[PDB]
Amino acid sequence: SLEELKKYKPKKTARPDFADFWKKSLEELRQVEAEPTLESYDYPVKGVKVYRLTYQSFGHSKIEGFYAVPDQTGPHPALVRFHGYNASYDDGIHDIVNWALHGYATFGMLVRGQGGSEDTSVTPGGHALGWMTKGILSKDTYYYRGVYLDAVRALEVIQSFPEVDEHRIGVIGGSQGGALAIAAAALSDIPKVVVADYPYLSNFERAVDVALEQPYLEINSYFRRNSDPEVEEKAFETLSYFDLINLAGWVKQPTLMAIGLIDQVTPPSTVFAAYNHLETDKELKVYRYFGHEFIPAFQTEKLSFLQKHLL
Amino acid sequence: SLEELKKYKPKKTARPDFADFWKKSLEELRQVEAEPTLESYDYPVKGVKVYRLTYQSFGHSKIEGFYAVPDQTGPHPALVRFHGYNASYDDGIHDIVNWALHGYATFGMLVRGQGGSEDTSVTPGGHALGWMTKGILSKDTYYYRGVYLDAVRALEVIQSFPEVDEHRIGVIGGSQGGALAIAAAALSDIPKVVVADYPYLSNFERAVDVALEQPYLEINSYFRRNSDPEVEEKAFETLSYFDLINLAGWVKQPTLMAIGLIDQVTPPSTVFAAYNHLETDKELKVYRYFGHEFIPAFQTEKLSFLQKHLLL
Amino acid sequence: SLEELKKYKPKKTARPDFADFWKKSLEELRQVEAEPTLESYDYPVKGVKVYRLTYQSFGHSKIEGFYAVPDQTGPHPALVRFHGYNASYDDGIHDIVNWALHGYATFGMLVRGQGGSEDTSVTPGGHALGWMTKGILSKDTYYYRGVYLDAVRALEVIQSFPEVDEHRIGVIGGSQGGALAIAAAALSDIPKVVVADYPYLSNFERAVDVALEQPYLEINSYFRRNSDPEVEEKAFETLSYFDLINLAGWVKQPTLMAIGLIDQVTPPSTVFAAYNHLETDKELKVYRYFGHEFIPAFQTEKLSFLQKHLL
Amino acid sequence: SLEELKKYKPKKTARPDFADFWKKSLEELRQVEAEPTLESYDYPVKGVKVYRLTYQSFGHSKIEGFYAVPDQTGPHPALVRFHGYNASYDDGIHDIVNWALHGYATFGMLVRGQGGSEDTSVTPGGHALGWMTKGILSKDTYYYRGVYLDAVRALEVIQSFPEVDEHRIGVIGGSQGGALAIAAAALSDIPKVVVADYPYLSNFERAVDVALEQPYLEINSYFRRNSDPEVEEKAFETLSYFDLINLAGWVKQPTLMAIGLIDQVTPPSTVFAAYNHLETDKELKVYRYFGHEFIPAFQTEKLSFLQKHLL
Amino acid sequence: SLEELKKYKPKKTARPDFADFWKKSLEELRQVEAEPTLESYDYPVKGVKVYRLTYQSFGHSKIEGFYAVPDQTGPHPALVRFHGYNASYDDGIHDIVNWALHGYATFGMLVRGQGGSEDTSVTPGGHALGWMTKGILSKDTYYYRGVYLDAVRALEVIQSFPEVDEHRIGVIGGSQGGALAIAAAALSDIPKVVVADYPYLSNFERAVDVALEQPYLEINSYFRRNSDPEVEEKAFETLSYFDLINLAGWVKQPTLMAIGLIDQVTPPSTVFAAYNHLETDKELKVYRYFGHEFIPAFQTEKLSFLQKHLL
Amino acid sequence: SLEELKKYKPKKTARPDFADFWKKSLEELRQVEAEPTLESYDYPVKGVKVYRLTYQSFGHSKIEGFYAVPDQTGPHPALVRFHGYNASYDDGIHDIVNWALHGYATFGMLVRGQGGSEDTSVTPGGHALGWMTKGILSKDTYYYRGVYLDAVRALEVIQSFPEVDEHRIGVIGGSQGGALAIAAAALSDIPKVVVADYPYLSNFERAVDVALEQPYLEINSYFRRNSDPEVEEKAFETLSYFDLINLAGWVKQPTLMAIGLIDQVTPPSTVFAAYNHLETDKELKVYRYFGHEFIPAFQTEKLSFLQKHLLL
Repeated sequence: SLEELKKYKPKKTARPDFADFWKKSLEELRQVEAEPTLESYDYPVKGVKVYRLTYQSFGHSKIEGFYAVPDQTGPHPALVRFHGYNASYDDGIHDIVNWALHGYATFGMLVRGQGGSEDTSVTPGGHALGWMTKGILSKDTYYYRGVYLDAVRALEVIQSFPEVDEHRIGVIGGSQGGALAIAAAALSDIPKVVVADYPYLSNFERAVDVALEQPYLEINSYFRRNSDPEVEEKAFETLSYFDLINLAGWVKQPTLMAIGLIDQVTPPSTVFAAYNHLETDKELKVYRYFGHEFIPAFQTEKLSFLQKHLL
Repeated sequence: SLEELKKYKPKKTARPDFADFWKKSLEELRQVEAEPTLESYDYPVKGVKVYRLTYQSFGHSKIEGFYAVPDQTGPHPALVRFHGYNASYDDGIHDIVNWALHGYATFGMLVRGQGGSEDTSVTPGGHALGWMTKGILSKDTYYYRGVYLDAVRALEVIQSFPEVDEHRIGVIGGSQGGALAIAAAALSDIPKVVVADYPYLSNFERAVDVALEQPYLEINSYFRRNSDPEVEEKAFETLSYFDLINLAGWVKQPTLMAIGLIDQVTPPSTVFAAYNHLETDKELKVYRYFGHEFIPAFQTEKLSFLQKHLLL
Repeated sequence: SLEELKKYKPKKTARPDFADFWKKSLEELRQVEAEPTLESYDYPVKGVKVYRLTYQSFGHSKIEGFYAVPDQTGPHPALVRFHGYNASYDDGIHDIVNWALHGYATFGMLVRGQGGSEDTSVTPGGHALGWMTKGILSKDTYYYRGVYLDAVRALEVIQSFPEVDEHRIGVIGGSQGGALAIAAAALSDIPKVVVADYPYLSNFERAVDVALEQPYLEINSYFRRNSDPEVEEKAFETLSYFDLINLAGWVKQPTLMAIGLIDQVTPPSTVFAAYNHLETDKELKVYRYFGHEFIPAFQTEKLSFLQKHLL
Repeated sequence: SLEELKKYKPKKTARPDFADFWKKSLEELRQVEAEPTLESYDYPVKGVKVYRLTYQSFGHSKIEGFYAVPDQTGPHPALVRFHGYNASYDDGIHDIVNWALHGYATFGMLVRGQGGSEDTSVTPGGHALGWMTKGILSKDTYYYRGVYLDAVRALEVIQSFPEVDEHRIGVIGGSQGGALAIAAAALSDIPKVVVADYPYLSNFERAVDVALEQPYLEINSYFRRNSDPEVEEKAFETLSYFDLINLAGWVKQPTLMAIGLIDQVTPPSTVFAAYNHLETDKELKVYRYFGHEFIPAFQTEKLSFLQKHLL
Repeated sequence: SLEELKKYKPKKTARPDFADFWKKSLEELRQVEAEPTLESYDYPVKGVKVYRLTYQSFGHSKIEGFYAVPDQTGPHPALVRFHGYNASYDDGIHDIVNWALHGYATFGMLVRGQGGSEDTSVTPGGHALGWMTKGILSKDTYYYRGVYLDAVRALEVIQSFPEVDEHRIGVIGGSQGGALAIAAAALSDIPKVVVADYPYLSNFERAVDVALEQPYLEINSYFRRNSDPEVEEKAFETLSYFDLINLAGWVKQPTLMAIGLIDQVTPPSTVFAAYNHLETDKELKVYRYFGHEFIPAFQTEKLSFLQKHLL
Repeated sequence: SLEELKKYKPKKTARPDFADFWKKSLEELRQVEAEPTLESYDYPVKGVKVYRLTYQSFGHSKIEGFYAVPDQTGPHPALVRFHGYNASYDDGIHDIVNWALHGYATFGMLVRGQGGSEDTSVTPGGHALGWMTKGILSKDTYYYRGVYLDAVRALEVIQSFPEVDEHRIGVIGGSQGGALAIAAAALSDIPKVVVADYPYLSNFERAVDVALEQPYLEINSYFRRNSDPEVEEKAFETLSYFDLINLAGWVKQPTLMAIGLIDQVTPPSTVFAAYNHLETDKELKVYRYFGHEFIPAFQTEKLSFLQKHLLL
């Protein structure tokens, strides 16, 4: 039942050069000067100053997002917030401001291409409607390579802000956001804490047999349009470099996760898989009656978690 | 009412610099050497030789697709076939081969990003899931700018083939394919004939109000994510440069169209709009009981049309 | 079509005893002591104290909800927030706390029988699944009679709080919440300002013909079960006593509204009807591409509106 | 599948005070004077007289329903018919008349609050849309407490009629009706026979995990709105007092049941559970190709059963 | 809109040989000997005898159906009941008995091919899934030709029964049944009265444009498979011979009809068309909130209608 | 589940008189004179002549379909193509012509009542909407009896054509077509090869429990209307005479099959069952990401298969 799920630890797909690909990709990122930029932005709020933050990342694409700071003498604890797949509305400015009102200097990084950042990477060949399969035929060209690296830089940028306490930076997000939170934490020692609501991009090879809704199906859709058995092999190969089950091993920050047992977008199994590959101070909140949706009960859970580690 | 539809002809949205934009765009295309590449490809068919065709286009992107030729001494009539939005399966090789079996040296151009070509253009900023709104904030960066230009070059490349009779080249496609067929014909004098099934990318400002299905709704979806009123204005502005109702005026080739009266993807009105802006030897086949789908009746219609004009 | 909607103003359905019914109801409510009850409640937030607020209302029903106050020297501006139909999750505590973080001592009243309050009123006879048609055969027994009165008292309770500035109280809500916001403002002079998102319970006689989704259809559903032509007559009769188009006339507070042109739950026409019956400093924000859902662009709209009038 | 269903008999959930609760409840019912009322009702039929029957029950609620009697000298066998959840159309008068035409003095009790009767019980707090979770936080306040008691009284009233043969009274119903039929038989010795189609309100703790359709889902829906873990425990606690698997033990009348193997409203397992807890002259008609719908085959089955035992 | 519907009366499509076709068809029917067959059948009811009735009709096909007679010295009024399209379950026996219990010697004719009679007519060529388009390319071969004639014979057979009062025979049915009821009445003087619930087979040329649900869509479906435009014309040509709007002119019996304004199977317009083409003593009961379904209110309506005219 | 599926081989349901029934049925077919008729038909294609073929079959019913022949000196390899359940649009003329363009003299038999042949068989009693349950109460009256026999005759007719090489006739089809292909091959030695995509009419007793889509459900639907337990008994009895799992044993021809693992119309299990009852040179192509739809990958598979065996 859910007993078999608590025990599920798929086999990892990481390839021999897993660490070298990421070490090499971090070295390309280091190659690009951040050139951070700040610009005050007016919003109807009291006790919080809002800014437009800009910096340069992998491939020289310009990343953007709103940066809200508690209107009070710092230094402050900080949060880098990551939005969901194709679910960024008005740059999620309202959520960002609210986080700042909670006492966190928080930056909502917009995911290149979807949110309002720039994706500089060429599109090698055809792919299914969406971002999931863009550059899927090579880990060098894969969409999430750039985005993952953008997350790391996000942390590098804010960490340098005088108002930010570099030792009290948290990384949070839901679905796609949760995956970026984990990936970032796995690739960077900057974040002190991790909060992922039902994380995405996890256990691709199973998520494909079990998901009943977009956008894990984009992969299936891609394979329907490209039947080449070699294509499928290469695709799953490049996907393993970004799969949470392979990155979870590198996370040593205390991390809190959530999952709804009727979630059809991000199937419970895929989330448990990720969780069971974490070997760090961790916890998984399980909600029997919720799917891929805002879970009230968990909200208050992560507020405590964050307060107890960052405030 | 078929009556109301038959008389529907919306005011053009073409901006004052419409012609200049395309002249400048064509000049950027001319800037890139095609340097075409051919490579024999094995396929279980007799009487037809299949190839992988490659060439360079706008932004120096490698454009590809299968090229099937009747295995008989030419020169042959030629077809450049354009596939539907997100509807290219295995490069539509089977359809291409079949066209060749009909006596046409035919090339199925893969649309950069979706089919199997290479889209070299940067992604300026955010956009809705899909290609519809990529680079939507400027006609210079818009997704279909590159693709339109790829279509023109496709014609330029195959037209230079010794086995191809440059005087007997047709351009065909359905939905997105039909739009590319028309656009290509509008921007190039190479094609002698045009065949468009329920054409896409037409009458954007109405499509967004009548479409009950994807993906004219990616535009709507894009506006939901970007509420700025200035964004909507700019978006529709850049869209007018690619809208069939503005390009139809340039088509002088004999062109045949189809439309199903229950089509919810590519609404009848948007297709009539395009048709009513054509000022050329034209015809619109109307099918009361069909939607956005293969229309058997029209298939035989376009076979005759093509045979009469290209197999003359 | 926006043009037809802009000019749409249906004839009022208010019966001749409309005013008397409400005077006599507001009077039965005066009959009940409020007997408020405050109780601190722990919540992972800084700068805000959270309470459980209790009070007695019409019928001797005990109404409840969370009350969050800015943890800073009063007095503060106040908001009474009303939740949507069957859409109260965990008493919407997270939203309430967030409002307090914005500088508003805000109370989220739970709708009797729906959200967490007590509905003391008998159920006269059969009715369709839901609250819409409960006690529908008489304006004395109708479900929303009690709830409307609960809203008025809500204002009466918080207004008496020493930390609350009685002359800076706002009333807000979406859908059902928006209707309660308007109704409350119409029946009470306490609220200084009104914000309603796609308001509900408006223009019943048309809603039943244009609604393609629940719950306006509960009325239709009720008539299918009770074919008696008299029943329909009586039903629409009692409904007119609660219809926004009949109450809008009494609203003298500056009020801000929103409506999405593809809203199928709360049809644009029904909302315009309400708006066009307001005779006060008013504004209607129209969103072409939105339905019955959170509208980001409007959230910032009401923040300004509230800030300029209450802060 | 059928094999495992036949042998499915979940452990009872009846709490230690199960019997006391019902003894006390029956005592409260006895406290209220029946004072039943009859009123002739014209209906286009021959060989039958139709009446409107009224009486008082738990909480002082006036329960009603059409009462049709064979227009022939008595005494007659009698049936107390119970309608389905939210499925009472025009008081199901046509079905009632038809039963009378079959030779049964039959009364169609309308379920208080939904069918066409009065529910006098207060609504303690919030609950999910529907009746399922009304007063769910206490067995004293739970919705079906009153309704169950109404069923018992129904039998007490029609049993006192001179035209009714008290020794030949049957209790029948489908879904919700079937549950009331069984519950009534379990709480009263009046009924000689029981016939229930795919009975409802059975094996709650499993129903909530297998139901793919309303309304066993109102419970799930209720928990989504009230995440408190205590709430769920209390809810299932109060539900056990009304669960058929706990009441079936008291049924000593010959009883006939039906179940369709593709029923998604009232899952086969939940019905088998009830059946396997009956310890009397029981029979279970199983229909492989039917769901939650009128089963023609079973219709003729129960006609024989009733004719055999009552005519 | 009820306004527009009330006045809707499309031009007849009857071809010039309309009358001749039916005269010739009736002649062919007369050519076949009824050789009726009655066989007692056991059913759990009292006061009613049930039989299996058999007779021969057009094309030498054996038509069947249950025949229930009031177990009391006749002669009795009689009803020939026609079932819905693909909606005959167990020969619809339970309803035939219930009609007998109302004092009517009633026969439920099973429609050939669907119900349980025998369709002897060859299938000329391809057609869409269903009966709608079987033999559609010629009025001689069309499916409903045989069925219509079966209905006429049904009346001829039962009328000859000694227990049946030939002067008091009614014809009733819903949807397909209603169409057969009307058609039968139009082609035979035997029936004294007609009751059709939302009749089918009417205004084919519009039905195909307004129907949002089966089975009028079978025609559309047939044209998708056979694009030949001459084919659509021949089809509509043969259909006119069976269209109610063309037969309604021959009905001189008092007839009662019903229609639900949200009916999507049998669109209101098509039903109004039929009723506006009736020049007999007619009446149309209109139900705003009902679709293609059992309408309680109308049930009692037709009971009175039948009782007044037949009892 | 591929491992469980690969080993799935349900016990045959063939009744003791299985062989006799088919021997007797074939005898009745032989009783009817072919009397085949040919009629040139116009179609916009070069290198192919199209005809409308007519002949008489079981019950003296007229069976028909288009017959396309490569416009050249034969003899040619031949294909009998069978269409899907209720899925014959315009007699599938375009597909037939395309097959001819591939070098095959191919005949698309229209299934009686569906595509365009005549079903002379009486309808014994009631049945569920559709053809599935027509005459279901007896194997003598069952719908597919006639159709199966029509398939055999189809082979007998085309085989007699001078332009057809009787030694190189293939039988192909998808879903219902695949079942007819297999059935035909099982009842006739004429066909040299068999290609069936997601075959239908297979493992009825399980299909009715796993099918989430029409039309295996017509059977379920039929039982809902006829609750008599003796009806279900008789129904499954008559169905066993036409179930592929019982016929597969007779197929000697090399046969190629396909199945998509997410097929809900024709469940994988039912198809594996059929495949595992084949005792011949066989192969099953399995596609993980496809359902009951055109599978581009398998298309090219069967082209090779057919080319190797028929075009040598």
